[PDB]
Amino acid sequence: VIDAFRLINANMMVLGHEPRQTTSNLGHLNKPSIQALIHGLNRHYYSITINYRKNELEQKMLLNLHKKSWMEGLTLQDYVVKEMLELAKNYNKAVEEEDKMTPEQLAIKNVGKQDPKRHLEEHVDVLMTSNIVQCLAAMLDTVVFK
Amino acid sequence: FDYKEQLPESAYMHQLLGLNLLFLLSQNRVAEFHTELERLPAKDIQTNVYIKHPVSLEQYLMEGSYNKVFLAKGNIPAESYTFFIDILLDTIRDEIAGCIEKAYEKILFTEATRILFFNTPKKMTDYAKKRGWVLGPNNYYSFASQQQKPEDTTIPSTELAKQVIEYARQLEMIV
Repeated sequence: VIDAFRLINANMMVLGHEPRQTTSNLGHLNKPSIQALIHGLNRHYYSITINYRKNELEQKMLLNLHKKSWMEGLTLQDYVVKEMLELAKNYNKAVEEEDKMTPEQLAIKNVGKQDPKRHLEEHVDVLMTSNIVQCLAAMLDTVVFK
Repeated sequence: FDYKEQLPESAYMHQLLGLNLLFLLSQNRVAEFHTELERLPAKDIQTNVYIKHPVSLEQYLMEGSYNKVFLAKGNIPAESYTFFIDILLDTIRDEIAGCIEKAYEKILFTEATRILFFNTPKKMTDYAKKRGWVLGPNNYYSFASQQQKPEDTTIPSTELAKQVIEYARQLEMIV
């Protein structure tokens, strides 16, 4: 939300406020454009482009401290898993059994005139990810430990 | 094999094809033995008694040549198979060996196969105790636990876990 502004002199108003030797930078400046409230008081000031300063190791430490730290990255113990999973897998499948009736309706429907049929119920990816990751606990069972 | 339509019927050819059928039993080519039964469909029909003796022997062989081997040996004193019947005695089946025997069964002479024929005499002992025990590999038949008795375990679950890695990773690999 932060923005940077520099005033333009009234004496400078007769002269062009910002002569541009580079078209591409003006185009990058053009992308933010103006805010409606800023437009109300824009006169006597000129918006100046703000960009993040180069971040390298600084980016790297936050990057290291994002998935590993800001997001859950215990890593030594990063890998519920078999306790409530049976409830979640039964519930999503039940939703699919009701949801799949809409695709059954589309195939039976002549659909000479195109109509929405509530297809793309999906949840197939959600079931696939949950069942496979829990099945991958076999690696913990016989490889990570003994 | 030669097309030779002009080839005349040969008395030697009919019996020797039957001898070949018996020879296939001698080398234990069972798939070929049926291939030979197929090879002469017109000969097999009902006649060709020389061809008939090996086909009857084949019925006995799936039945277990051991039970009817005495009948097969005396079926023909001479059918031009006199050398071949000696080979048939050589090809006496000992596949019944995978069973309890010696003390635990003691006598297998009831089946009548030559190898297990004779209740306990040295002639029976020579076949029975050949290489220590018949064929000679595996545990001694007298103290044998019926057979190899290999058994199975549920330790394989760790091996199945290794199998799980391959199959599960593939389902994810497809994406």
